[PDB]
Amino acid sequence: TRDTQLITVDEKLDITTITGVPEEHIKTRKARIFVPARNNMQSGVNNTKKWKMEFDTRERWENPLMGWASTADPLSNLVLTFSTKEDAVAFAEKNGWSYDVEERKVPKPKSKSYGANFSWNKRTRVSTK
Amino acid sequence: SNLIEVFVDGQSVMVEPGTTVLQACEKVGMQIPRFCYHERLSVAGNCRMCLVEIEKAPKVVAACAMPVMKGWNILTNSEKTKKAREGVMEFLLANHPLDCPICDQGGECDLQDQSMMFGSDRSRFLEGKRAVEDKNIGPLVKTIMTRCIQCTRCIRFASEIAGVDDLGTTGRGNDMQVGTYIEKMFMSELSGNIIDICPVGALTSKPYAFTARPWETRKTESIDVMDAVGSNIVVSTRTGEVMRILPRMHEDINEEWISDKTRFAYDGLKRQRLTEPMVRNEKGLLTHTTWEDALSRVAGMLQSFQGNDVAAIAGGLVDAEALIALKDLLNRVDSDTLCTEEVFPTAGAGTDLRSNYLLNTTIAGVEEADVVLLVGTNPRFEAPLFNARIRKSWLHNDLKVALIGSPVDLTYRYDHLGDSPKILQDIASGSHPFSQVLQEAKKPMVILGSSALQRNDGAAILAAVSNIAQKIRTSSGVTGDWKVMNILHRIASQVAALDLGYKPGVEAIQKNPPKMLFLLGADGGCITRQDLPKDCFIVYQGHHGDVGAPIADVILPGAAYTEKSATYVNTEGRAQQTKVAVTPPGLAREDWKIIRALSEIAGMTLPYDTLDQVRNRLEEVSPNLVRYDDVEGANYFQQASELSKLVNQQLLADPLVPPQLTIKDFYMTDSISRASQTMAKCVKAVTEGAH
Amino acid sequence: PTVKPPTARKFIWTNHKFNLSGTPQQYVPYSTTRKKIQEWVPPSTPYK
Amino acid sequence: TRPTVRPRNDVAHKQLSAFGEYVAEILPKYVQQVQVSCFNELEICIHPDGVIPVLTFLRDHSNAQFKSLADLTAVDIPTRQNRFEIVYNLLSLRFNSRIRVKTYTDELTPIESSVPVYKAANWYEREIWDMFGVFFANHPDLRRILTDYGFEGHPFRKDFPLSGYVELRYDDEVKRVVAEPVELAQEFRKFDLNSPWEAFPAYRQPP
Amino acid sequence: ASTSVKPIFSRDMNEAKRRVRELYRAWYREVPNTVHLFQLDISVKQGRDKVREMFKKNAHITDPRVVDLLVIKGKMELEETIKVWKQRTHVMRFFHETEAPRPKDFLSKFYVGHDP
Amino acid sequence: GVRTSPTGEKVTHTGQVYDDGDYRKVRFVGRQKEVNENFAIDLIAEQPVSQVGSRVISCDGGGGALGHPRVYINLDKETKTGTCGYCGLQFRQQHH
Amino acid sequence: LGLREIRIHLCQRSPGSQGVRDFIEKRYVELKKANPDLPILIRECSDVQPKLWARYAFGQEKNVSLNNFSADQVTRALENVLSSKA
Ligand code: SF4
Ligand code: SF4
Ligand code: FES
Ligand SMILES: [K+]
Ligand SMILES: [Zn+2]
Repeated sequence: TRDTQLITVDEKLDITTITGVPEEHIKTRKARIFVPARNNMQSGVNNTKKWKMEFDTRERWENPLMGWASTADPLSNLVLTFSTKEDAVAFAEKNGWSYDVEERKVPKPKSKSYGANFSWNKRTRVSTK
Repeated sequence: SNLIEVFVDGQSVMVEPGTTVLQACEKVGMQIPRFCYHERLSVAGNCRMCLVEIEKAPKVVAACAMPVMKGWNILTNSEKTKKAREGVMEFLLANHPLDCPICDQGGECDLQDQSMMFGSDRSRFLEGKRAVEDKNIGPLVKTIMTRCIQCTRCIRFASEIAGVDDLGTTGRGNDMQVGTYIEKMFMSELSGNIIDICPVGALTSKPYAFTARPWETRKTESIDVMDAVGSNIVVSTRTGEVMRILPRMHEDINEEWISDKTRFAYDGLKRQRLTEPMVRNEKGLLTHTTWEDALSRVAGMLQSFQGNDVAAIAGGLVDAEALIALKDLLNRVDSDTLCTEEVFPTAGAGTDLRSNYLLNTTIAGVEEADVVLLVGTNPRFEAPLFNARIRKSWLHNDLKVALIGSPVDLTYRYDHLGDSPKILQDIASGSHPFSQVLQEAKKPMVILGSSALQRNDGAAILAAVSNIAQKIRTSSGVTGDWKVMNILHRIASQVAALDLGYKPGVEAIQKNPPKMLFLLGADGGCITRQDLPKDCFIVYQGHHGDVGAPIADVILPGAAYTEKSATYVNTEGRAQQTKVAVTPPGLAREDWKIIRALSEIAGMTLPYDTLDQVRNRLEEVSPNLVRYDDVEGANYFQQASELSKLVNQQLLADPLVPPQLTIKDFYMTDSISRASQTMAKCVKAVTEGAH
Repeated sequence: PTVKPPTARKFIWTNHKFNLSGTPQQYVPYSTTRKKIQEWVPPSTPYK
Repeated sequence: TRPTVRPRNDVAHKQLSAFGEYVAEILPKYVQQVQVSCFNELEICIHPDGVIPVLTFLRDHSNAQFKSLADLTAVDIPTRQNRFEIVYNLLSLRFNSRIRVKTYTDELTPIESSVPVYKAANWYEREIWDMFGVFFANHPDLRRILTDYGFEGHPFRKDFPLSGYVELRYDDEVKRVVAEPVELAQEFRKFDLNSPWEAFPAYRQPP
Repeated sequence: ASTSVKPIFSRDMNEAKRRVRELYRAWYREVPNTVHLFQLDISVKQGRDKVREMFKKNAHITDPRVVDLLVIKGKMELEETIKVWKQRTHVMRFFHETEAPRPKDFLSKFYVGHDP
Repeated sequence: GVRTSPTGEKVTHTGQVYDDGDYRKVRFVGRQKEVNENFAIDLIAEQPVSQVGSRVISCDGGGGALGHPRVYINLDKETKTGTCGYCGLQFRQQHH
Repeated sequence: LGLREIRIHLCQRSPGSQGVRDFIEKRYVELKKANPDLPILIRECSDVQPKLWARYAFGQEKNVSLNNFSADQVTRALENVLSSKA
């Protein structure tokens, strides 16, 4: 294989000290790892394919001059994308973020029958089309 | 071995018989375009947007309705399919109005998006367009029917899901119109859902009109607290303000629906809010103060009272973290008078066994039942999404439903056995003919409403219903794993309080009136100052000034369910948590942090300083409270029934009357909804009228 | 404009203004929206 | 041909494919994947140990002669175990052709400096170190090049916030510019723009 | 295995620790020049205590590669100071002189806002 | 139009006005509160209703491509006018 | 100073809770008869180690692990709690 002499390191991978993040935004943050829910206003499912990581929402207040929404949270907009739940968890662990994982919610397969609309003796008979 | 082999663009997929072409493409991750098809509605096949080419078949088929046949190769991207989509999209847009800038659907419109992905990029329609009159169907759903594409989703939803047959089509051809023909309001507890299913801007939220565009909103996935179903929701916020509530799919709870109160009562969060601590001044009036001063006043009283001199009542919207914090604080002055407004009989097992106060069959288990007996409940209004599940099973599983109580309109036909509670005696003994139907049933389900347990004879009713359930379950007919006895709760905080060892009801407080009363969001008015010693020191903690706050000595502004990460347990015993969508207003604070801060001032510091720590505390009291999205089964029905028969209590003669008889009683049932201006318009509409 | 005058509108300023910065007529920004959260107003009478 | 559709060049596509196989046959020890894009760009994906050998061969071999290092950059992909993709874009004036060589690394694995092969790489690797935090072994002078002195973090990482963590102002009490945690009078507004409908079937991924 | 990795400079923590102590000595001797050269208003004692505080906060590391990068970054920081690429503002940014002390107890945080 | 609050501050066409105890009105001392005095709600109401002889009429706001997207307005209801969603002009069917 | 509340945590299926499950099925009803006004909260949750919690006056709590206990050991563990205050 390699000509480069490797070493053995059994430490858990932790990069908190070399990321430059302030202490406040490592230990007091909660990361949420989830697959986004489908926007119920539309039938397209293409935004439910990937895993996302977001952070706990913090205060927003009104700017005295204009009424704009101010924030002191540097992570308020950070959203990361991941192929699998395991990739998202691995990223959160090595960055030292506490996290919750929410299992993916796949719609269950349905039994669809057009003929059922015209049942002779069942309640599925439609009164209109 | 019943699966057949079909191909999607040449890739083999094995599907069960009856699978449609559209469902076969789903299995390989290909989403066929659609407008009329909805997987939770009856197939319609009228929009023709799902047309697809079958290899070697000269005619395109409607993928949403065509059953796939063995060996078929579905070409989802052939020129023939693409030309069919372009042709259909062209017809849809010919008469559609140029409304996108003024239409609320813009930015989350399936017509816009499928036009971009599957339609042409230009128009060759050189005529004038159709224009249609608008229909008024109430104060929740705005109609701009010139945008309607006649997909009939709303008609099929109203008929099949909501059980209302007010929507139809009138006329013929290009002038065919969706509506009610006469002037009629589509007032149903599930009406707001026709906004979501409508693919276009024809049906939109009237309260939401013009306020935001979809791309600019932030989505906070959360839980509903308007009832005990625990509907999953998305809270849309923009620049720190709540904008709307949308459903979030959960197959085992609300599917993809929510009730109108869940959808539209959020505007009550902007009114009558408690934003600053308040104390009584020398003139006996509530005046704003600091957190330091308000807590010092409360801490001083708490340090001078012990035992039965201290008590607490928890209202219907309190979270588990706040409940456990208050219980721990009152336990540290050796007080056990931790009460809830909602009664649940303490006779027999009481709250010792979870199975005694849960919906043991679970919401999704209704679809497996073959008989349902409803007792003293109007599920249509107490748990609208649970009632929709019953109608779904009534529709598709031919479920038999019987009701003991007032004959309310459940949106499906049922068997009314009467309203006297003595019928429960007949069914148990076998005298009643319906007793035989339960014995026949393989999977009977008996549901007792928490509202029926507010009667002074609630222990007798629960014993009677449990006697019916146990005579059935421990006998031939039902498997060992099928659970028959169910309680249907209507209060979001009730099950968590029971899990934590609270006393249900305020009988304990009435027996031994206290000198210091904590009202934790308690706005039912069950205990007023006429029931307390003249000098009672009342502390109200909550988010709305309503019933509890006016009579308090100290007001501590807490947060609403949109403003905290809090645990709620639904009627099945499933623990779920909200997420912060916006922070609490003004000086309001997370509710468990108020109690934790109070304990530090009082010299009784609780042993948790973070949310995770107070949740570790929840695990020590009831481990299921931190098992989020899991339903933990509860056993020992026989033991509960043995303790239930020890004391025989006599049923009262008065018939079972649900607190909610008509839709007008549905809209306002808690502090948030009572402050909602939208809910007030709904009450006016159903009472006065459209005028 | 003596040859091709501008189209007349009722809302067009009849009196043009020069740059008002640094004077008492200067523009001062402010939020044009109304208060969003209404706070509860306690009753003006003692409990009892 | 179609006036709005970019025309394909099949001769260049075949030439680049044949040369890609040529490279993979000569350096099997390092080449992991070779691909040619539909707009005719050749990418050689290699094991990170092959940086110096592969780049040296491409520069000096008679049938390659990629004398010019057009650009050297990195890409951060948090979902990968080796989140950092290192991209070398090379130009051959002799054969009027371009090639892209890619490798990978994580936060703790050094990459070998290519300054011996291309002296152009000196500042490009300082920029990668500064912006991504990738260390380059045996670099003559590796240090920040674009960020402020003492700046903490690597701002082109996908998990570094757009507005950073600190901001500057002049403070009259201490008579100097000072750094303080970032507060924004108007928060940056995140927009969700992705359509929930698939745009490109040709790129669909297995479920 | 997946634990067989490429080192940066140190093949184990004992080699890494030597580099840490060498970096610490270099910083320790630089502080008097830095205070003089940048005409800082802090004492040499304050500067050296700040150096010790920075080393202590990373005392819990057990991965030699992480320690290697900490030393690499620490040496870049030292070079910026010695060569006077930094200005006095950059040196004084370690001391947060204009930042008010944020409360640390539960009650004090409770009174001011919503953050834990 | 432009009315005034009890404190003397003008009310904007969006209804904005600092209340009595709002310190933020200090920003207007020695300066002024910019208010636009042509309230569009009052101006559109002055316009007369167009009488047309058909069930459906179209509006593009006038000026062709200088107006708004062309929309078609149904005039079947006789208890109200048809209003243009873009420019607010009103139409009424004559006779029928 | 006396006992205020009893909580029994256990799993529905794990063998480590088999004795606790036996105690409930055989003896809980009799235990509740003798102690009519004592809360005895039985809370089942999958994959938890069984435990007995006793809450005494002024919020003091003791927990006893019941892992792999027999029904009789559970009885004696409950007897000590009911008898000895804390
Ligand atoms: S329904 Fe869709 S396409 Fe029609 S006007 Fe509204 S946003 Fe535009
Ligand atoms: S109103 Fe909406 S849901 Fe109903 S038929 Fe028209 S487009 Fe379909
Ligand atoms: S989705 Fe199949 S015809 Fe409408
Ligand atoms: K809609
Ligand atoms: Zn117009």
